[PDB]
Amino acid sequence: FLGMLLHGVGHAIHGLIHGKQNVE
Repeated sequence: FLGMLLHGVGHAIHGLIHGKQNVE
């Protein structure tokens, strides 16, 4: 399940970081 765990964690970091617009 190493690949499956990587897909879930990658989405959280990508979605949370890109969830808000980058300002300054």
